[PDB]
Amino acid sequence: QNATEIRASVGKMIGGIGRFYIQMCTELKLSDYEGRLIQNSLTIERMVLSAFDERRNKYLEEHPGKDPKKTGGPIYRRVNGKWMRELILYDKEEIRRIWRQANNGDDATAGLTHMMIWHSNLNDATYQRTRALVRTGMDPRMCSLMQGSTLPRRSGAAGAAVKGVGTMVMELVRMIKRGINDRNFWRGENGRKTRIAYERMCNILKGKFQTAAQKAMMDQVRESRNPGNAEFEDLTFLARSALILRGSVAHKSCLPACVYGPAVASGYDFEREGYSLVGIDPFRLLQNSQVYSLIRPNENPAHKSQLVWMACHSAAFEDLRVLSFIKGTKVLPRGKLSTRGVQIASNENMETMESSTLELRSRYWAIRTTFSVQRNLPFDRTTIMAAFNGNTEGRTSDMRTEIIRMMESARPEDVSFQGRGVFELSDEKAASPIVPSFDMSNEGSYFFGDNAEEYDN
Ligand SMILES: CC1(C)COC[C@@H](COc2ccc(-c3cc(C(N)=O)c(=O)[nH]c3C(F)(F)F)cc2)O1
Repeated sequence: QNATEIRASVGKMIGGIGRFYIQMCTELKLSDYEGRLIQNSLTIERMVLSAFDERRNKYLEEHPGKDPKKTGGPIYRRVNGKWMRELILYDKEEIRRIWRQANNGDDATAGLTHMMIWHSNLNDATYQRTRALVRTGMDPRMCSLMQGSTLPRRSGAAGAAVKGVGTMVMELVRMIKRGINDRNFWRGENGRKTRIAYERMCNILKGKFQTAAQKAMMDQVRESRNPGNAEFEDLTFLARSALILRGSVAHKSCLPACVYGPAVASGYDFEREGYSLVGIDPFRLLQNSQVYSLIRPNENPAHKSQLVWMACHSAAFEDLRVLSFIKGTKVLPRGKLSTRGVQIASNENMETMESSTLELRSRYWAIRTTFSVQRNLPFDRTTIMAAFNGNTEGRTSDMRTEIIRMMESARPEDVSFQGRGVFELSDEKAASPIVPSFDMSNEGSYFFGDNAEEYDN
């Protein structure tokens, strides 16, 4: 009745990204293979984010030097059965024109934030944030709550939804620490700018807490005259609790522009048909898509396929035992994958590069959430140790005790799988659910035994 209009307005955003991609592939003379190459997709997506960014670190993060009226990056072409790389400079003004023209005159800011969230999801599936966490005095075992930690510095409410409790705590703790070392960080006009940002992040984090006590604790943090060690400890205590008492963090399955493009190219009317990020739409679209990736001489194609599959599905922070059943193949922790990131650095030799057909399909599909068969997944060892770390006698409170009690009663109950079950892709209505069978021999976390590169660029 109303949800019909939300699907159409979402489909219109998807449609405009695809119209944009086709126009860029055409402008760049990219072949069908080249346009489906995910490295080409990333550069094109970064160029449009860059054109509207105006060096504000709102849509993307970049390094200053070069012409501010131009923008660009690597475009990969196939010449004589071999891969080559060129750095192109495209006028920012013309990129904006092509974007708005593809979005039938609209600025379509939502289209940009959807590409930005796809970039954040790829980084959450690729890079480790352990050193970043230890640099802020946080426990490196908070890794499972770092949703959207690579989002641009001044990204708005668009990124707020996809940020984790650990990301919110990291950003809030970084502010509290700056003011502890330097009390002048809260004085003057810069202080006024920062206090407004402090209170907004506190309310954004508070919104993710699903209990009265967790939220009431965030009230004390937001309304503290001069944030310090007391607020640092309350924030890390709350991050420890969010390991047992799960917050409400949105995981949006945003796909690359090289997926939406061919769908619009072959006549899909996303505005008319509608599009929902939740449910079968991303799954069904990934079954009717073909994406290529540049592969390094030492990489396993199945492992590069899993990294991109997990990034498309905003699933780096999901239980691998669940992911494995839905995908119909074992999803390995990052430490067990023989692959690096999708992006190719300029110091890399292109003569060694090859290409691979990414296997982005799934056996089943599922929705992100009368009588159920109680199917539980034990909490990961590292998350139990991290959650029950801090001392009860250290800093006392009434809200602290109630959260401790809530954690102590949730722990034996373990992690309950939510939903009717998984569904066949042919079952588009979701009427025949399948009984999920989980393997407890495999670990639950994607970050267990993690050997990934640290995010820096
Ligand atoms: C902690 C517990 C055990 C609690 O019970 C639920 C369970 C996770 O269950 C899921 C997780 C993810 C999806 C999912 C959904 C979408 C979507 N668009 O709806 C997608 O694109 N990709 C996926 C993905 F598999 F790939 F991750 C569906 C169901 O975790």
